[PDB]
Amino acid sequence: EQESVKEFLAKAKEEFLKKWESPSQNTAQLDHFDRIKTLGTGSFGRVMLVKHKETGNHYAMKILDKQKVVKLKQIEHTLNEKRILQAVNFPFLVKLEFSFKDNSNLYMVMEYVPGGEMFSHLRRIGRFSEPHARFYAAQIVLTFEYLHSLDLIYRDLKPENLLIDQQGYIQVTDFGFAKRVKGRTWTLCGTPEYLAPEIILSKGYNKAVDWWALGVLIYEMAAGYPPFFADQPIQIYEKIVSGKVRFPSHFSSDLKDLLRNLLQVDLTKRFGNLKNGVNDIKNHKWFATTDWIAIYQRKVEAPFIPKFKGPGDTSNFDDYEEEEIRVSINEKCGKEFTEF
Ligand SMILES: NC(=O)c1cccnc1
Repeated sequence: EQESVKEFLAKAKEEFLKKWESPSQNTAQLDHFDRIKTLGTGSFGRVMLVKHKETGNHYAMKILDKQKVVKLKQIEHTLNEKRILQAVNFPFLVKLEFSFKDNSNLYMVMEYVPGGEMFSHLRRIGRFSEPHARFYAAQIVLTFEYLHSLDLIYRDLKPENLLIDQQGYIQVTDFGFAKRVKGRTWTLCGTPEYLAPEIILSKGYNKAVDWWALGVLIYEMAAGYPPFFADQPIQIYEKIVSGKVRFPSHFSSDLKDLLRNLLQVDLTKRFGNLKNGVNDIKNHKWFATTDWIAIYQRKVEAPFIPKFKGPGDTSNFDDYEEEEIRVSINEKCGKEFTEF
């Protein structure tokens, strides 16, 4: 590739490794913030809108319950998530501003992106036009080029993890399954509709699983539904491994061709995992109109800007029962989370 790209990625890796080897720790505390609203909830954690009491800045605070993390066998994953987030720097990755822990919980305080999740916008408008899908896809391609060059696999690409910012660009969040991997890794993780065949079949897999997931995402953005859909996970998995996908007639020929090469069941033949790497994707005819540098520099006018009233507006997120952030009088799971 152009020496310009090589030197860019070399500097990117240098800067990542310095932070990776000496991670930041304990850079704020809970009582520096006011709680505003619950933005999302899961089996071992939540994301909250908070406001810093001295600066007035809004942030999204991800709170993980240490005991539930242990019970659900997510210790290494949560340590991965924070160590990676504090070390990365790319225009389409959410920014970690602070992290800390207390007797009960782990906390990651990130920039608040008021525009909401791509999932909501996609379901609201039905499907994205190919130019609109391509604008988002280009950002993911560049983000994976960045991550993979750092030996990072992302492992959770799906519309809910892609926030739309004030300029209409993507911010990838939720690094809960991201991992630094040289070669192969083995954990069953991800979301059913987005899993590559080699994950389903319990193989040692590599960064090619992210390129498979990009194929799923592009299909879902352009069609309005994912390519492998069913009521039970096992039925989804049967479709994924089958090597068969049906395309809507409205898809362009170029889109179908790209998707056949991303949704390639044989990982040794899948775009993004060949000798030419990401350039097989970047040079594909479906991306012929994409100015890769302009996308990186955020100089392309976005397909749409989310509607929101200001940095504290929560209208693009939905409503959840507001539960306590309780902190035990006794330290829980201290040993397991020493490095956090
Ligand atoms: N960084 C995040 O996870 C996030 C989530 C929701 C809104 N803004 C930011």
